[PDB]
Amino acid sequence: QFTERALTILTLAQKLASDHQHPQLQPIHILAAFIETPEDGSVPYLQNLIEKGRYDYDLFKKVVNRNLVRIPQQQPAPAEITPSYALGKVLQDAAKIQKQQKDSFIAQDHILFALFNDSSIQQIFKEAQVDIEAIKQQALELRGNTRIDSRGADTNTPLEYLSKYAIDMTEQARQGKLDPVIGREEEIRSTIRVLARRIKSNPCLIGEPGIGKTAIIEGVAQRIIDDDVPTILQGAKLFSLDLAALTAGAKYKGDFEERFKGVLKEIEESKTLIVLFIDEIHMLMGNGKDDAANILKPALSRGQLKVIGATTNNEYRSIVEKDGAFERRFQKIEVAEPSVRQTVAILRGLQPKYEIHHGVRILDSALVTAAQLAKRYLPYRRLPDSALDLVDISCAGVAVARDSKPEELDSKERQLQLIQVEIKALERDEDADSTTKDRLKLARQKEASLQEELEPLRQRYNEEKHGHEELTQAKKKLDELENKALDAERRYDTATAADLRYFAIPDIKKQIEKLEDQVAEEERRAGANSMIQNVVDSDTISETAARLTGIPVKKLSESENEKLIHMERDLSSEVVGQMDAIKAVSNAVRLSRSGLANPRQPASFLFLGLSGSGKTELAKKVAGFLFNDEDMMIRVDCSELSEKYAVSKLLGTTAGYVGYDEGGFLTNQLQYKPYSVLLFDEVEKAHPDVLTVMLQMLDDGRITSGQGKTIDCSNCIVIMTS
Amino acid sequence: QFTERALTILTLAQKLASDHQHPQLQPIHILAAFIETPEDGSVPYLQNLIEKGRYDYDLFKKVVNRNLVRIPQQQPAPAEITPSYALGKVLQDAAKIQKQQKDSFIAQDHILFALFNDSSIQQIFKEAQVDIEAIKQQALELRGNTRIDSRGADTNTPLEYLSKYAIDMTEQARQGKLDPVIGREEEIRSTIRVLARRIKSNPCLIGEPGIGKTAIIEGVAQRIIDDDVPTILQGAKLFSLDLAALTAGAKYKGDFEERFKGVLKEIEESKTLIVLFIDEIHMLMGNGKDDAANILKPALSRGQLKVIGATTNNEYRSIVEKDGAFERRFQKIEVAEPSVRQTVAILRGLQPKYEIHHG
Amino acid sequence: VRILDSALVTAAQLAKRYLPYRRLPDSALDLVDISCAGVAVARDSKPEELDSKERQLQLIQVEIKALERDEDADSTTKDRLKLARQKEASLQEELEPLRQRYNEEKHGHEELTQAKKKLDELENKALDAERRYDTATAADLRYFAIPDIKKQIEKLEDQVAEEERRAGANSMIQNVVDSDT
Ligand SMILES: Nc1ncnc2c1ncn2[C@@H]1O[C@H](COP(=O)(O)OP(=O)(O)OP(O)(O)=S)[C@@H](O)[C@H]1O
Repeated sequence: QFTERALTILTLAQKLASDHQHPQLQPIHILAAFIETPEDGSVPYLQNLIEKGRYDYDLFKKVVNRNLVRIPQQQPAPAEITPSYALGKVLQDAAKIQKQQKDSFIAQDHILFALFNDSSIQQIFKEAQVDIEAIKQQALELRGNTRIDSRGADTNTPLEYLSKYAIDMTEQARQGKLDPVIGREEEIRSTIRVLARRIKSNPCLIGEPGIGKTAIIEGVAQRIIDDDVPTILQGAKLFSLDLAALTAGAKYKGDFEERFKGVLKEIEESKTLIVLFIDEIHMLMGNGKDDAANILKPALSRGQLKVIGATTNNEYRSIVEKDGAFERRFQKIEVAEPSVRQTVAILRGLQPKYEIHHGVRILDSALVTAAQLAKRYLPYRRLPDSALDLVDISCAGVAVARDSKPEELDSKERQLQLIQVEIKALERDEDADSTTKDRLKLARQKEASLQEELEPLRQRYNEEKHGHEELTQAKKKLDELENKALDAERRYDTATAADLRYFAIPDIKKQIEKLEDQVAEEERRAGANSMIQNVVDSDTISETAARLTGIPVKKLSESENEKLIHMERDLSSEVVGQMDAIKAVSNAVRLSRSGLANPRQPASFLFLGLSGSGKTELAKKVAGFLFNDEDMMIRVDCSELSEKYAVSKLLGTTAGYVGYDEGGFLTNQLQYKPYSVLLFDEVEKAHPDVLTVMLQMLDDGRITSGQGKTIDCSNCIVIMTS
Repeated sequence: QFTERALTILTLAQKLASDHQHPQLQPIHILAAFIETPEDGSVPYLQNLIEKGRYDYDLFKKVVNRNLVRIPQQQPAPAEITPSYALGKVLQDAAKIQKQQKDSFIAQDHILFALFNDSSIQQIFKEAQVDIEAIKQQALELRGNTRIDSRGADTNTPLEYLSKYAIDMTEQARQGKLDPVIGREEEIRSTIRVLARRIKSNPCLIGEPGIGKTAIIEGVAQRIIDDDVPTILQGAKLFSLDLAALTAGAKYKGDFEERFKGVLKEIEESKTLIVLFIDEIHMLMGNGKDDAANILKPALSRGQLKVIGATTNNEYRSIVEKDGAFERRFQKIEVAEPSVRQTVAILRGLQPKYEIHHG
Repeated sequence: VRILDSALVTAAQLAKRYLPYRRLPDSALDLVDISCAGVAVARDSKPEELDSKERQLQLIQVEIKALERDEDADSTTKDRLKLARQKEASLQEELEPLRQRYNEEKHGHEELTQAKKKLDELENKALDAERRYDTATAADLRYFAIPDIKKQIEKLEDQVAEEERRAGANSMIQNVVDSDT
């Protein structure tokens, strides 16, 4: 037969009769001719009959095909369509042409097997459909043993070919539709080799999200897409995926497995090298496991079936929990996060490429510092984003501050309402040539000019904004000269390697020069940029960071080292007490900023002695130097230190016991409390095993939770005192 | 006095019948039988109101539409006017003449297809058979109350679904409706960024209810409709609906989805830039958690053209706990509630209006 | 990839003793990967010489055509393009043997692997029934098939075409030192 899904392309028969109905129409026509496409029909546009399908290239058969079934006899809504003589037309011809494809039921492209003697509008080779070679032959030529679960594309073999929702690689940034990147390239490449590395080849390690590890895969794909590849790796494709029409199936199972298992089969067949990394099921499965592949691919790894993993380590270890063949098939790649130092060039590179988002210009550097300075201040975040985060945020606040150009606007909010008000009241008053107030009518001189000379400011603040528009907006185009070219070299093009490099190089630098050179100067503010139409981080961050955090204003600056000196030398001024402590303390800060100090671990320091006293300001006043929320510090009681561990600070329940809020206490705090000190009862009385445990963790300024999550920001101090 | 859109795409096809030629002639009806497509609705397409004769959603066999172009005149464009001999303007009275249905007058199928057996001159052919049907394309054209008094393309000119089952969003302001309640502008004025920002632009402010859940967007829309954006709102507009298009209904299943097919393309029709939330969390969330606008939302993150605002908080965290699954790639927060006097002031401002309502 | 492999072997025990928690031989097997990993490392596209030297020769072939058109390039101007074409030719020529050196060796080495592999087919196809006390059905095709393939082997195995570049070959160890892997 044809299929269960035959509705669509099969629906157009009564649609062909749709002029008026029909006592029946005929298998000379149907919307399956057009199928879902308005030219040649899926198959005889592309799918089956595109190249080889004989007649009806685009409008060939379908253009005039409707002549047969148009209009009824008398049909208000009596009837629609029916094959009649065509009823048995494909009946055996639907199930005959299948042979053994590794398939299930009757085929519409199987019904496309033998076509028909004459049912159609066309002359090609016969009275049958299209011309020749299509359907069962074309499909068999063009494919095999694959249609759809119980059904498929309506009338016609089926336009459906690849796995429904794909997320491109090859052609993805083939257009540069994604970005250049730097990152872990070899570090990556290392993997990427090993992505081949045979027998067990995929990475099946990775640390933790957020940073472009995705974006890696692409930069991965890059040299891959650069198609300079290990031949064994040479070809490939992925779409590293999630989800589907999946919830689509109501209450059914593996709606994935539905497309998915066929997707396997999609991928199963040959298609040369095509890489099947999906993404997250690692995170998935678990409980309420869906076994997308998780049972099957492990076997269905089968012949050369290639999927290359991405995830969080503890999340990963969260399957070290599940374990199993999660051992096998599974391999080892870390991740990292770099130094801002490392980071900037990235930060550098495409921020302009980004910038165009805001169509502004960028400042240079301290940004990044200030960003890293910032990075210190919202550190839960990934490194790179942070920029991006601030960046656009900056750019935003900028764009707010700037792109919204709300300088004149607030003026022109007030000053267009300050233009015509005071006008009519300044002309008259009782004392004219007498002296009581002799400035009386001076108040109209620049008043008439208030919004009036804001028109020059409308001019200016647009003028050199178009002096800034010329600056940025010309580039963004002129950007795409060298931009597209680098992607336009795509064939090893000397048409690209000369022409648009010419069209670049003569044009670019000149027009590059022009724009800042078309920024002359300004007397009110710096240079012809009126809004200044650029970005000063410090500024840009200040509020930002504020509107991130809190009153910087000291943090309107960094010296801190002198502050080290002075706040210290002044800790008196805020303490007046045991001074030498301050030193060692501050020395520890010097240490804290030594870093020539052993990187390991924040300072130890004293037990002080007694309580309820400067100890407490002592206890407090610390970040009063530093981070100046001494709200901060965490606490413990030696009392709380039992003779077994529950202790919910850290650890607590980790494996299989009751609750995972257990032990997060500090962590999640520490997580979002990357800087503090702790408290314990004098730290003194603490339970001995704890004392180990505490010092156990207290020692080693690099650790990870008893729940298995990184400990020791180690920058952050504790010193507890007894 | 009305239409010139539905009619403009129905009886106004005389202007499309000749660029300059045949002031009164019907060599070209239905935009002169060259226009648009059979896509959403407009232009030469499958049919005018309802046409079952030829392939649906398609203008002309071989080339799409473009039929009877360049009639037998030179440039007699504004002689006076008339299609179909002298009945062209009267062709705007035939939408109810055969009247399978579209509406009384001013319809694409109304004006042009108003001729039963007549369009301009072929016999009468765009998409149709005889008359009294108004069904084949008509229903498929979302006609049958597809007519409305707001400027639009009736039965041909527009195609509106998500657009039809829908809420104003955008215009709710330019047509005055509610006023400003001043307030958290600066917040929105902050959040104003959150709109234009590259990623995570999705702005849920999960603070106060009522006015204060409401009044925000509103003023936003105000501070939108003022149209002072550097960029986007110029080319951007907005959407919020909860069971607010077609059916909250229980008919069978997938009502959400059912509503979503609009939601699906909903922006991709790419009119302006349409980005906005309808409010609610669980609605944001879905049935328990379900995909409704939800698990599919990433595609819409992939579709961009986002949504915005939230609720009162906690269930934020709740889902944010339940998952930030996108919300991790969401970005926003809010503040909660201001104080007395400045409020009293805005109330001092808000004073007259509903008082004035009472006067 | 051939390697002398001896020390490489001995690397195991070490490498073994280095992360031996993993299953010693098959972990040692892991090395065998890691080896070819380290080789595939060396490999990438190509083995490792030009894909490295792609840093120069090809980026000097970028010098060959990168600057091909800027404002003006004729005789005396700021445009430095052409001069790379004079030199890299001979260099980029050697790529071709260098290319071959693994490739044409791989070409040969293709069969090499294939050779007894297919014997391990064919002599299994000999062994097809040899274990039933079946004999000649095998020997039938197996006649000369041993002393032809193996002869080709014998022929081709002997084939070096090095200057004498490294050993008896062209690029097989590709230049790959175990120790360094
Ligand atoms: N040189 C670079 N140019 C552009 N992007 C870069 C560069 N180096 C790193 N990236 C990353 O590209 C990323 C794009 O978004 P990402 O989400 O981080 O990709 P991803 O983070 O791996 O996906 P997840 O879920 O975030 S892990 C940014 O987060 C950057 O960290």
